[PDB]
Amino acid sequence: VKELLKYSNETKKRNFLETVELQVGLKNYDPQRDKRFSGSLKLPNCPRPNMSICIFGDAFDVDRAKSCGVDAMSVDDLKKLNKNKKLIKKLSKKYNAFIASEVLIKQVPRLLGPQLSKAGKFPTPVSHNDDLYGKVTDVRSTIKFQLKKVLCLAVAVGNVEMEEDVLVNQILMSVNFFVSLLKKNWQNVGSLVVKSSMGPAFRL
Amino acid sequence: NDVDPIELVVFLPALCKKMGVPYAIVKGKARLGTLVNQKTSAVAALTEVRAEDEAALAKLVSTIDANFADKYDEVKKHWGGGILGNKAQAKMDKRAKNSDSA
Amino acid sequence: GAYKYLEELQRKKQSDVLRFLQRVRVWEYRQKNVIHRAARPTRPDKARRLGYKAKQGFVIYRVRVRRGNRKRPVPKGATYGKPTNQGVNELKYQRSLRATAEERVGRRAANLRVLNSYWVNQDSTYKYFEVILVDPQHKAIRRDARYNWICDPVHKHREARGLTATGKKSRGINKGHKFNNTKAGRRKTWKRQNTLSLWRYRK
Amino acid sequence: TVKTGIAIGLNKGKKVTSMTPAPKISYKKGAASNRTKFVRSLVREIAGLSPYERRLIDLIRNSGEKRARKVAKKRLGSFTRAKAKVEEMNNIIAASRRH
RNA sequence: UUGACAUUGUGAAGAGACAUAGAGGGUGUAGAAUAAGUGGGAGCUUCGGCGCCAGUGAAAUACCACUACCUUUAUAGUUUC
RNA sequence: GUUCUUUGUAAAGUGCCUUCGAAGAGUCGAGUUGUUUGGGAAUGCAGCUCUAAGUGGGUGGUAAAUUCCAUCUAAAGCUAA
RNA sequence: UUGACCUCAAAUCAGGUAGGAGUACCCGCUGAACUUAAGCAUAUCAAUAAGCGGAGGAAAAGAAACCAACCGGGAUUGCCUUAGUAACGGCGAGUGAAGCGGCAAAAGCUCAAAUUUGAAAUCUGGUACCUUCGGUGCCCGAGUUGUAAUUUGGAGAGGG
Repeated sequence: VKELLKYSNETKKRNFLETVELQVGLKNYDPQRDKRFSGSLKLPNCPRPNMSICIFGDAFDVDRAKSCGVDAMSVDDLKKLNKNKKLIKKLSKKYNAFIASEVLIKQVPRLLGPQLSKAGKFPTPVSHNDDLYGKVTDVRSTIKFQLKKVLCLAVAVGNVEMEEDVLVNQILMSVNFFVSLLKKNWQNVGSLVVKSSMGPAFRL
Repeated sequence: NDVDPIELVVFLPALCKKMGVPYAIVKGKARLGTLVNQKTSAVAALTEVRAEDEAALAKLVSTIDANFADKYDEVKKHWGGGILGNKAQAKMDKRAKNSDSA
Repeated sequence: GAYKYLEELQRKKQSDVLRFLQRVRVWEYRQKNVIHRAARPTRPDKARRLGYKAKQGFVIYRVRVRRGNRKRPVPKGATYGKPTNQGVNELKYQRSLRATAEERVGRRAANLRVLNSYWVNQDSTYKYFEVILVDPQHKAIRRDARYNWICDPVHKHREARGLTATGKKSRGINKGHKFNNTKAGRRKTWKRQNTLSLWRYRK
Repeated sequence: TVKTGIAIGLNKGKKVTSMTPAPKISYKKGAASNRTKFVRSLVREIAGLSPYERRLIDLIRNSGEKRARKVAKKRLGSFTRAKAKVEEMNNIIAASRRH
């Protein structure tokens, strides 16, 4: 059972020597090969926030640019379409809408190679705003596979309670055993080590 | 270390290193039988003891396990046998003798 | 409870220690008589569980037997029948090697009432077994409310008939819808349904 | 068992009064027991592994279990045996090699 | 008569996978500069070395976990010829 | 029917609480060879190699994989009419 | 060097037990031919005669790793039925069950697997005496690589 060691409990809230917030990363080991069809490319919805300083550039209009400045990082418009087309890019991802289909051609020339644009297979265009801002500042994080049998990403912070982290890795461990094919090998849940940035890594 | 059926004795030393009691292999199952008014026994247990020899008993326990209990996990990766006879020792060792250091 | 350890021990035959002793024993018997009695069972576990009490009236007999098949006794492969019934090599037998060794020890030990044996050795040209017979004339056993049936004339040559477990396995007198091939006497059940039973009153 | 009271059905039969007596041991002839537990583990450590048992863990760790159940059905008989048999294999793979 | 498997074992060497801890290396033009390479990152840190916001490029560096390919680079154990 | 000796600090069984309850392996089963059979992807039997397990296991008459239900107690012997 | 152990012998030592017959009938292994197919090779006759091994008064078989799929029954034999049917088969000539049901018949159990362990209490034989299908005292040996008692799953044992 998960509640003795850390993983997302307590333990590593004293082994730290850093004063600034450190984002932990969950390291897995799911037995898979060079195939594409057999694997997970899904995203586990985390209920609690990661408090990540990953600024955004979401350009909206009408009843979509009101609940913008309350849960995220920055507030844009359809005219502020001549700010991120020049010499400044620090953002990690963007977000548009349906009313923003006409004004979606002046933002694709700077986001193709890196991929921070609004697409057909990329989470960005949605009409009802106030709902997806609890999944952007909370960091939903995407899961992908390079070529073999392992997976790493970003979970939460090491300064939150023991029960504010146990409900975040409950539906993140369930997505790494459900979306993953049985077209795999022995146990999809084996080694399970976890480190932040410097400290140690505990397994269960 | 006798008994034709050696399979009747190869499980005793393992059950001993699992409980924590002293064991000692003697070289005579026929002798283990005459001190018990029999022919052969091979098996000799010591359960109830008197307040006479209890002292000379803990000293012996130490010498015994000193040789068997501890080197148990040791010779568990060591193979016995493979000793050649006179004809094969000399001819074959005087072969690896006069091909290197002659 | 040494018997429990010895029993799961005789099931780890694919281990390094078991391959050792069955390779040591098998050979020493190959330099002895083919038909040579044994003063002590090499398997206390198997011996006793079948039926073995240490005393004057229980003899063990070490038996080394050959294998292969049974070539028909025809001069140069010369048969004189129909193509179907005209082979010599894929010629088996209707009895097991266990039952065969008993037949030969009952001819040497004609005075003992054979009981049951077991599997011990086997390499390539020879298979090994060791059977146990009883004393139908010894006083200590002639009595005893366990073996008073040994002195009854109805057991003389149990292997020539098949009153043994290996004989009742090779015969097939067990319970089953598949065992209804000869559930009750080979040619007995045969002659039975293959006979015309008519009464004074034909209905 | 509570049927349907008619000819056929998902419970094809009559609804008569139930009785149910005491339990039987003619159902536990293959039980756990503290006696057989002690005995069977003790002998697995004394003899070691067989030739294919070495190459069994080697074809799991290195390749797969779809591969172990594939060659275990060739070494034995059933897929049902491969189930509990190859299941028991990884019981020692984990509870020993790492933990 | 010929192939295979059992019988049928206990070693050395030459290629030979692989547990496991370290060490290690690869795009041209260019940006001081070693690029298939993602994110955490304004600090790990008395030293201040890199920073960094900046910036040239297709990809931006330490606290570096490692999604890591890969090293016939070697070790501590099993392998087919 | 009569009649000798009390067999005895002799054993078995009934009601209640708790812990246990050990039960047969080169056997089972598989591929295959032949042969038998009402038996039909295989009824049995012997041979060959392989080679089990314990909330197990055999059987449920179309194999097979998948999730269940049922039903017995093998690989020990004896017993009249 | 004396004394045990295991193992293999020895005799006109002591005590025993095996053989062939008979073979109507029952248990096995091996095993045909004719015959049919209007021919004839798988098929059939036949899972037959002979042949060789083996006992009894009967024997063999037997208390399920049984049959079912029932409102489940419940060892073994046997007659009636199933039926000339399910089935098999150059789907040819042909061959070929079983469950259930009725009834005569009707007996149940015991060994290993448990620490008798505050006691190998058990058994062979020699000998003495006797009430002799045998008993009791002694002297040896088997046997601890395990003889009495408890217990066989339907239970059951230890503690109380």
